[PDB]
Amino acid sequence: QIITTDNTFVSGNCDVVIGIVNNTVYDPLQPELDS
Amino acid sequence: QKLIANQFNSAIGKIQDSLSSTASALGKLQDVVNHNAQALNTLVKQLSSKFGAISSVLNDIFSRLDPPEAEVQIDRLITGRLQSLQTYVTQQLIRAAEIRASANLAATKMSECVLGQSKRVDFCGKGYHLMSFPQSAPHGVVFLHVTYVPAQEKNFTTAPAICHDGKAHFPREGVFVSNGTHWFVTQRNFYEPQIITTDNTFVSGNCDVVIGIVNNTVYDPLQPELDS
Amino acid sequence: LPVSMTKTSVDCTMYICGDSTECSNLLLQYGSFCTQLKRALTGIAVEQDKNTQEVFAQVKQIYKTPPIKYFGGFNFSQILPDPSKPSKRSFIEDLLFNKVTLADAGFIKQRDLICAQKFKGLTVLPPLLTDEMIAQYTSALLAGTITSGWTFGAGAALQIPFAMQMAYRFNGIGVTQNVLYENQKLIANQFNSAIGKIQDSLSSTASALGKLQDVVNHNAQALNTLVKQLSSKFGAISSVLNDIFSRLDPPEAEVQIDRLITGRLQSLQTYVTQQLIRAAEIRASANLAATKMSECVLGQSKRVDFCGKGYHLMSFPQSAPHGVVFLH
Amino acid sequence: ASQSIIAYTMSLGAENSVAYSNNSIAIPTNFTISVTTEI
Ligand SMILES: *[C@@H]1O[C@H](CO)[C@@H](O[C@@H]2O[C@H](CO)[C@@H](O)[C@H](O)[C@H]2NC(C)=O)[C@H](O)[C@H]1NC(C)=O
Ligand SMILES: *[C@@H]1O[C@H](CO)[C@@H](O[C@@H]2O[C@H](CO)[C@@H](O)[C@H](O)[C@H]2NC(C)=O)[C@H](O)[C@H]1NC(C)=O
Ligand SMILES: *[C@@H]1O[C@H](CO)[C@@H](O[C@@H]2O[C@H](CO)[C@@H](O)[C@H](O)[C@H]2NC(C)=O)[C@H](O)[C@H]1NC(C)=O
Ligand SMILES: *[C@@H]1O[C@H](CO)[C@@H](O[C@@H]2O[C@H](CO)[C@@H](O)[C@H](O)[C@H]2NC(C)=O)[C@H](O)[C@H]1NC(C)=O
Ligand SMILES: *[C@@H]1O[C@H](CO)[C@@H](O)[C@H](O)[C@H]1NC(C)=O
Ligand SMILES: *[C@@H]1O[C@H](CO)[C@@H](O)[C@H](O)[C@H]1NC(C)=O
Ligand SMILES: *[C@@H]1O[C@H](CO)[C@@H](O)[C@H](O)[C@H]1NC(C)=O
Ligand SMILES: *[C@@H]1O[C@H](CO)[C@@H](O)[C@H](O)[C@H]1NC(C)=O
Repeated sequence: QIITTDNTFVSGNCDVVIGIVNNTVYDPLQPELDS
Repeated sequence: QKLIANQFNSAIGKIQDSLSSTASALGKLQDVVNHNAQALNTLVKQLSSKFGAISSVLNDIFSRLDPPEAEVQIDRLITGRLQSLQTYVTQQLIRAAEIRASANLAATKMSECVLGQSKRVDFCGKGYHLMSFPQSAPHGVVFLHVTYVPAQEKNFTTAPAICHDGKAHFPREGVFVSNGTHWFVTQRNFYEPQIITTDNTFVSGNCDVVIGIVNNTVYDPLQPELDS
Repeated sequence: LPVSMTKTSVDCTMYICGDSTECSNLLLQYGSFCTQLKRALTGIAVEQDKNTQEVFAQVKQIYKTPPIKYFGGFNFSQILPDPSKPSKRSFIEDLLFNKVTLADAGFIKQRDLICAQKFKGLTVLPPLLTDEMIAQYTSALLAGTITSGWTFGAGAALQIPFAMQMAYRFNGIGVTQNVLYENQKLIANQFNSAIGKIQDSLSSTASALGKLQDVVNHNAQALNTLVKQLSSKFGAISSVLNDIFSRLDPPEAEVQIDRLITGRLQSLQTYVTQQLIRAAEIRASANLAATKMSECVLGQSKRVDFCGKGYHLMSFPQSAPHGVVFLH
Repeated sequence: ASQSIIAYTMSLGAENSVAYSNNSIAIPTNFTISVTTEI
């Protein structure tokens, strides 16, 4: 499944995890953010 | 991760110091040999008993007494040694039942703690069972129970739910605490405070049914991105 | 669940010999029987205290109760110890101690009682842990279970409100926290009405504590069938030791007294074998009781029918004579 | 100095008193990984 902010959670910055990989997280609000 | 690895290595390195000293760590495996050797040394010492006869040796009876009267005293030794062997076999059967009852517990522990994670309290260590590492032992097995022991506690002021707009907000997987001024949401086993939002809590009911409810603002990640 | 047994010590020269004859010199012809019997009996006596140390000595910190007793509407007055009674027991444990009719050695002075089997060489050893120490282990477990939850059995004692502790324990069975906080008074009244019917269910039917009465009945029946074998002659002329010496004469006296000595040694070996079988049964029962204590009192078990009939929430231990009583 | 055999009452453990309250919970900030030997 796509990383869509409902399957993950945010905790701290990305400099303490050993072995992190840069990728994008798809916010499911901004496509539907017409207002 | 590095603190966890350092604590894990320092907890492994103390098992060597605890097993190199104190001289009585592997006592349960020593008693199994020390009971069988004692039961065998009792068996070799009951051959020196006469059991009501004139001699314990079987050779100086038939060359001493005649075929008829020799029998009365040969049977006295035979029924004594057979009773001793019967007592030894009965005690060995009881000890084998004890070793079977211990080996079944060891097999269930090897199944539930080495091959997986057990939720049973104090089954595989004093604490939250993380891992189990078996090691080879003479006439037994030795488990290394990796546990999770909490430390450095801190006491705050708690509440069951939060009143935002006349609605009760109960935590999903956390608990409300307070450092005196603000209120947060925190995991039950580690102090990690977070802002009380709509994703951490759920709405069920109103503000007059919960005994001990408090007042705070429940945040939401939509209305900051909706007003602008 | 039975935990411990009555410890017994057997003397050979008072049971086999009549404690006044010269048959002790004939007892050395058999050899090392009595050393093996005393070693097995002392092993049983050590294991009967090891069972109590494995069941009741779970925690190492004696936890106490607060003086003001409010836990969200719940009434623990039947499981907490009563300070009015000098035994420092609860209102339930007194009913558990007044139902098991064993021979208590609490009498100060010392027409005969059932303890006249000591004169035949059958003594009773007192346990290492007294009842006032089991009642303090039970109080230390209850004051940890009520005030802390499962945290006192897995590390440091972390305090929690009991209304939030039961809301924690409802989440482990699949029920959300909103059911408790809207119906807390009904839950507290149901808990009080269920604890109040425990003493009414124990004061009736006369067989609620039969598993603790059966071990005392077996310990009495073994001693009774051990003192009843002393009147048996095993095929000889009489069961009296000096009557054989007074009736007959040396050559045929020893052919008629070895039949008694071997029979008494066989009866003692039978008693030791049956006590060893009963010790294995009670050791298995004590291991089961310690596992039940660790998995239901010191935590919440998701096992089916292990901590009661239903979805297990909490368990409370009670001190019992030669056993333990759980409130699931 | 003078070693001798002494008799005493068996101690059950330390006397602890958990500070229970209606609005007080305790959450730890650290942890300790311990290895326990079971033979
Ligand atoms: C993940 O992304 C960050 C940010 O884009 C990267 O950090 C940059 O790395 C380059 C190359 O070393 C540097 O020139 C920049 O100065 C860095 N920027 C910052 C803000 O640190 C990082 O290297 C990326 N990691 C991977 C594995 O691709
Ligand atoms: C309770 O926690 C809050 C949040 O961490 C503290 O509020 C912060 O306090 C620091 C220091 O005074 C300020 O720099 C921040 O701007 C504050 N943040 C917010 C959102 O107010 C608060 O001080 C803590 N209270 C106590 C008594 O420790
Ligand atoms: C939480 O907020 C509510 C209001 O939303 C408080 O209820 C008020 O209590 C005062 C004092 O008795 C009354 O005069 C008001 O009429 C109440 N308002 C309503 C709307 O009922 C409540 O007391 C607050 N709780 C705490 C602990 O501060
Ligand atoms: C907890 O339960 C006990 C037992 O029902 C209560 O004790 C009774 O209280 C009533 C009310 O005064 C008396 O009439 C009875 O005589 C008491 N019985 C006994 C055996 O003491 C006790 O009050 C309850 N406590 C709470 C806080 O509800
Ligand atoms: C021991 O003797 C004293 C005085 O003779 C008496 O008061 C006490 O009760 C006796 N104790 C036992 C256990 O017989
Ligand atoms: C809170 O924790 C501190 C430090 O452990 C302790 O001194 C204090 O008594 C505790 N108070 C309560 C109410 O638990
Ligand atoms: C908890 O609330 C009850 C009822 O108001 C009160 O009697 C008790 O003292 C409170 N407990 C504490 C520790 O304040
Ligand atoms: C936790 O304990 C370790 C070792 O005692 C220490 O290095 C670390 O700083 C502690 N962490 C906190 C947050 O106190």
